[PDB]
Amino acid sequence: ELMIKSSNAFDVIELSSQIQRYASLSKINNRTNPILKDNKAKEFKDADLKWLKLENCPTAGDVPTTGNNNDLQDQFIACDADYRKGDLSYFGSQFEFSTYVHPSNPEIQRQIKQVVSYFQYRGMERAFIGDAAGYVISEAKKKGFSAQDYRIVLIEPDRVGYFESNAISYEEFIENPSARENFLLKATKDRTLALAVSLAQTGEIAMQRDGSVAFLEDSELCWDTAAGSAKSCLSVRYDTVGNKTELDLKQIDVVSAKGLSFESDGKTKTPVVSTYETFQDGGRAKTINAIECPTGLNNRFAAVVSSFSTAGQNANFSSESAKDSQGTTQKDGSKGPHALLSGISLNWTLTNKVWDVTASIGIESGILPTSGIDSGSLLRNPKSLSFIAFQWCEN
Amino acid sequence: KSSNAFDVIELSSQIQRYASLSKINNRTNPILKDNKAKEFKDADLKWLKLENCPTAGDVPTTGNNNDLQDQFIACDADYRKGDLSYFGSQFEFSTYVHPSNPEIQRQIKQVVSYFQYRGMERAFIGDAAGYVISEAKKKGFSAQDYRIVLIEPDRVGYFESNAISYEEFIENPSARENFLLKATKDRTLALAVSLAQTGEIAMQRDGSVAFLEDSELCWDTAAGSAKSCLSVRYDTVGNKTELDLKQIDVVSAKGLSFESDGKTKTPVVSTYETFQDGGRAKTINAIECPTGLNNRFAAVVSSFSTAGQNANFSSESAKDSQGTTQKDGSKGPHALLSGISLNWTLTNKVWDVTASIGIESGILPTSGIDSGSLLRNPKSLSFIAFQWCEN
Amino acid sequence: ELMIKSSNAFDVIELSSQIQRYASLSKINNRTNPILKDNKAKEFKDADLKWLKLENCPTAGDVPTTGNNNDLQDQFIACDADYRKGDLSYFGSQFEFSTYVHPSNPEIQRQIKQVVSYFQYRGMERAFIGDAAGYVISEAKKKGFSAQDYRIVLIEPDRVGYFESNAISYEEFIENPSARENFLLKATKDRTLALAVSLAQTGEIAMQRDGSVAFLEDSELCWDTAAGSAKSCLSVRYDTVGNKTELDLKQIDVVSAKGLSFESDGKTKTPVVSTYETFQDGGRAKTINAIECPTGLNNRFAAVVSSFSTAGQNANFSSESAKDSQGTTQKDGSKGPHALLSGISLNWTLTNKVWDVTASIGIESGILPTSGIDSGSLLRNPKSLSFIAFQWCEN
Amino acid sequence: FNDNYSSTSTV
Amino acid sequence: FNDNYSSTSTV
Amino acid sequence: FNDNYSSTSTV
Ligand SMILES: [Ca+2]
Ligand SMILES: [Ca+2]
Ligand SMILES: [Ca+2]
Ligand SMILES: [Ca+2]
Ligand SMILES: [Ca+2]
Ligand SMILES: [Ca+2]
Ligand SMILES: [Cl-]
Ligand SMILES: [Cl-]
Ligand SMILES: [Cl-]
Repeated sequence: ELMIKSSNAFDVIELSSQIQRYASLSKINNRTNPILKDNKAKEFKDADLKWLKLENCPTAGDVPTTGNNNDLQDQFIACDADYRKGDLSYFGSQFEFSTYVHPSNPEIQRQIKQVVSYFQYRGMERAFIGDAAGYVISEAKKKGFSAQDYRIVLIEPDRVGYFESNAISYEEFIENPSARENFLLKATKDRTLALAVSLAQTGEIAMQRDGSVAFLEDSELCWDTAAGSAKSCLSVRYDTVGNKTELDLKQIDVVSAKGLSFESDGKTKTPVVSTYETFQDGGRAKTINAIECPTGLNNRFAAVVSSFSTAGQNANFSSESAKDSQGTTQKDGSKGPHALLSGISLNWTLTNKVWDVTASIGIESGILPTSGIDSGSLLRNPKSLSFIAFQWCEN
Repeated sequence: KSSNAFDVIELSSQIQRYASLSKINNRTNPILKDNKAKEFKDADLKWLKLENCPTAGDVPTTGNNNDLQDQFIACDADYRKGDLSYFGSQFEFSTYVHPSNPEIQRQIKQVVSYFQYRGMERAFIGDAAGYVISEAKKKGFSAQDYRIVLIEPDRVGYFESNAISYEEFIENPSARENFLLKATKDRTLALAVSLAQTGEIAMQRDGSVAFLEDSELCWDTAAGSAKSCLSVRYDTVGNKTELDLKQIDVVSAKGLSFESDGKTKTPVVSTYETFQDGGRAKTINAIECPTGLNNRFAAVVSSFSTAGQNANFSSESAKDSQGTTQKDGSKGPHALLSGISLNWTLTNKVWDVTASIGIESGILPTSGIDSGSLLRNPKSLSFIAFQWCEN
Repeated sequence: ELMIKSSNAFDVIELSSQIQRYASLSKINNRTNPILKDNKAKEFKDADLKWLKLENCPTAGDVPTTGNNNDLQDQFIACDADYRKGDLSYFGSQFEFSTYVHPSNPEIQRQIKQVVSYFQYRGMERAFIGDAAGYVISEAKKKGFSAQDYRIVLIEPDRVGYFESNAISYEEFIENPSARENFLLKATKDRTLALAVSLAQTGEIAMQRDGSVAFLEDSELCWDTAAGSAKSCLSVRYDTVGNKTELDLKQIDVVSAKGLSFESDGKTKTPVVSTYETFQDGGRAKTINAIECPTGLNNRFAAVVSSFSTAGQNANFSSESAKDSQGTTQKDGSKGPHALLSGISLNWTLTNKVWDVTASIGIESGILPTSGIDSGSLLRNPKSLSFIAFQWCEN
Repeated sequence: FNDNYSSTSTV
Repeated sequence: FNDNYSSTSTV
Repeated sequence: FNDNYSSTSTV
C-alpha cells in the first residue's frame, strides 16, 4: 500500500537526525570527530555511509571507537545500514565549515556551520517529489524537528563534492505552479533531482547524554531550589555590541569553586592570595610555604611594604593594630632614638616549594655597632617591618 | 495526515501543562482568574496561542520581547484536522484562595480534551484510540478514565450522553456493538483525553524543565566518582543560593568577573616593575576590559633606596644599589630620604607611571636626572603594579 | 493511518518501546533501575515479563514503586499483561552490559550496552517469519519506534540464557532466497526461530531532570548564540597527566559571577579587592567599610604604602596622578623644607563592620612644633600619605 | 607609633 | 613630586 | 642590600 511514502520519509528523518548528532559532536568515544581534523571550507560525505559507521565493524567505518571493545560504544547507524533505497534515496551530505581553534583540543581545526543531507528522488514521475517531501516534513514534526527550511534542488558534481545549481522552496514547489514547472524544466539527466534536508530542533527535543543537543539561544539552565517557588538559573548569552559571549551566573548568590584559573591578556593566572608577615627575632630569613599551582602554572610571589621603622631588632610589628618601636641600637648596645632612613630592600627566592624572604633596612651610618644583626648601616631581616605577601600562579 | 496520533497527544500534553501552571511567563494564568466551576475552551485554540502573534492570543508573554517566551502551540496551529479532530476541552475548577497571587480565583480539578471522530466507519475508533494511547504511553503518560464517548451540547459546554471505556471497547465485543449501535451519524463520536504524566521528565532544549532540587548534573570521568558533578544548593538560614563546583579540581575560565559591594570587578593581576635608565616615565599597557567595565591601576612600594640612577633592582632576589650621585661626579654613600611619590595616568590604553624619590638636599648635582633634592623616575625602586577592571 | 493491519505487530511494538523506555532510565519511581545493580556482563530476562511489572502488583514484579501509594506510579506494562500470544511470541530479552562507575550513584554497577528482544515465530510456514517481521518493522515506523537492528535468528539454550547459533538480516532474508533457504535449513528441533529486535544504548539517551543520567566523558554542554551558527560550550574534562578534573569554561568570553569563592591551601577565599585611600584633613582617623563576607568567612584587611612624604598636614595626595607636598611644619608654624624620615606605621582594627585605620610618619626630631597634629617626631594620620587598602574574606 | 617615638636630627 | 620639592640636609 | 651598603649621617 502507498503508505510506503510515510515509511520512506521516516527513514529520511531517522538518517538525517543521526547526521545532525554526529555533526554536533567535537569528540565521539573520547576521540576527535574525524570530520573536524581538516581545514577545508567544504566536504561532501559519500552515500554509502561508511564515514558514519563504527571503525570496529565487520567492514571498518570511519567513526572512532575507544579501543577497549568491552566499553559502551556510542554509534549512529547499524553497520549493515543502507539508505540508498526507496523513492527518496540517500545521496550524501554537504558539510560547510569555518576554521576554529578549540581551547582544549589541538586536533580540531574547523567547526561546522551547516550540514545538508540530500535524498535523490527516484520516483516514477518527477513532479511527485513535492508529495514525497510533504511526508518528510510530517515525519520531522513527529521527531521534534522544525520542518520549515526545506527546498528541492538539482545537484551536480563540483571540483569538491557537489553544488546546488538550482533550488526552489518546498512551499513554492507546492503553491506556485509557474515556478514549479520552470524548475522541473531544468531537471535534465546531467543533474540530479533531490530533496535537501537541513534539520533544526524545536524546543521540545530532549537534551542528550552525549551533548549533541544545544540549548536554544536565550534559554536558561535552571534548578529547583529550597528557596521554595524560586528557581535559580544560569545561561550563556551573546552580546551583539562588543561581539562577546557571557556565562551569566549572576542569578546565583555565590559561585563556590575549589581551584580557579582565568585569563588576563592571553595569559593564565590564579587569584592573588595575601598574608601579613613579619620577621621573627634573631635576624634570620623568613620562610613562607609556596602555594600548590595548577598543572602547567608556576609560582609567583611579591612582598610590599606596610609598616617600617629603623629600630631593627628593637621592635614588635606582629600585631596589625599597634606597632612597638624602641629605637635604634647604638654603638654601646643601648637603645637610642630612631635613626634616619635611606632604603628598604625586600628579596625572595623560591627553593623547593619554599619562599625564602630576606629584607634589609638601610639607615644613616655612624650609629650602629661594628658587628651584629644591626651593624654598619644595615638592619638585617629587621623586626621593625611588616609586609604583605602576595602569591599567585601564572604561565 | 499520518501525524494525527502524534498531534492528539502533543496537543493534549501541552493543555495538561497549561493546567498544571498557575503562571505563564510571569503573569497569572488567564484561565484561573474566574470562579465558575466549569468552563469549555474553544476548538480554534486561539486561547492557547501567544498574544504577540499576528492574531492575538490569550496566553500572556512577558512584556519584553527579548528572551524566549514559554508557549504551548504555534500561532498558525490548527488541530481541527484528521480523523481525530480536536473538539475543545472541558475544564472543571474548584474554589481556592491564593496564598500569594490575588488574580487566581479557582484551581484546576480536571481537564478533558475531546477529539471528534471524522471517519466514515465508526467501528475503527478502537484502533485509532489504540494508536493515540500508544503514543501517550510512549511519552510517559498514563491516560485517565480513557473512554470513547458521544457528546452533545450543554449549558456551558458538553456532556457525555453515552460512554464506553477504551478497555471495554477492545476486550468486550458485546458492549462494543451495543455502544456502536448507539453511535448514529446524528450524534458526535469522540475520544476523551485526560493525561497524567507518570514518567520522569527529560531536560529540554528550550530550558523549560528545571533540574529537581538537590540533584547533581554529572559527567563521566576517568577519575571515577565524586569529582565530576555540579549542583545549585540553598542555605535556609542565610537565604543564599550556591553553585557548588567544589567537586571539580579547577574551574578554568577566560574572562572572569564577580561582584563586590555592588560593584562589578575582574581579579587583580600583579606585575613586578622597575624603571630603566634615563629618567623617563614607564609605560605599562592597560589590560583589555570586559564590556561595561573600565581600567583601574595601583602601584605600591616594594623596595627602594636613594641611589636613583645608580641602581639595578630588576632582580627579585637581590638588589644592586651603588649610592647617591654626588655633585663632584663621584658616587658617595646613600643619602637620607624624605619621600616617595608614585603617580599614574591612563592615556589611550597605556598607563603612564612616574615616580620621584625625595632626598636630602646639598648632595646631588644642580642639573640632571638626579638633581636638587629629587631622584626622578629612579632605578633604585621596585614597585608592584596592580590592574583590574571595574564599573 | 489510524487502522491496525497486523495486530500481533502492534503488540510487539508496544512491548518493544516499553523495553526501550525501561532500558534508557537509570531511575524508576525515585529508585535505581534494578537491572543496573549487578556486575554481570550478560543477563537474560524471562518471557513472563515479571522483571517489567511493578512491585505493587497483586503478584509482585521487579520494577520498584515509590513505596507511597499517594504518588503516580511510572509503569511499563500492565500487571496482567502477557505477550506470549500471536504469530510472533515474546521469548525474552538478552541484556548485555559493560562495567560502569556512576559519578554519583553507588547502587549502579554496570551500564547497558544493548538489548536484544526475541519473538519466536509460530506461523504454519517458517518462511512467513519474513512477512511477519515486515509488519513489525512497518508498525514500528508507524508508531515512531526506532530500533537499531532487525534480524531473523535461531537461538538455543545456554548455561545462563541463550545464544544465537545463526542470524540473518531481515533484508537478506527477503531479497536472497538462497540465503533464506539455507538459513531455514538450520532450524532443527532444538533451535527456536525468532525475530530479534535490537536496541543499542548510545549517546542519544535523554538527560533526566533528576540528574540520574551522566554526560558522556568529555562531552560539551552547549548554547546556541546570536553569532548565528556559532556554538558556545562548556564541559568537565579529566587530564591524567596531573590526575585532575577541570570545569572548562574557556570557550565562553567572560564568566560573570555575583559572589565568588575559591580555595588556596585548603582554605576558602574571596578575591582581593583594593581601594586607594588618604586621610581627611585635620589628622582624623580613617574609617573604611568592611566588605560583606559570605557566611562562615571572616574579614581580612591590609594597607600598603603607595606614596608618602614628611609634609604631614601640608600636602594633598588624594589624586592618583599627582602629589601636592608643601614641606614640613617648622617650630614657628611656617612651612619649611621636607624633613627626613625614620618610619611609617599603618594600623587597623575591625569594629562592627568598620575598619579603623590610623597612621604615623616618624621624622627627624627638633623641627616640628612642640604640640599639635604634627609634633615631636610624629606626623599623625598625615595627609602626606596614600595607601592601598586590600580586603578579602577567608576561613 | 606612640608619642614616645623620636628620631635623630640634622640640627 | 614636582621640582619645587626640597629637603633638610646633613651638609 | 649587600654589606657594602652605607649612608650619610648626622654625627
Ligand atoms: Ca613569561
Ligand atoms: Ca571600558
Ligand atoms: Ca515520579
Ligand atoms: Ca539493519
Ligand atoms: Ca523453503
Ligand atoms: Ca563603599
Ligand atoms: Cl602604633
Ligand atoms: Cl607629583
Ligand atoms: Cl640585596
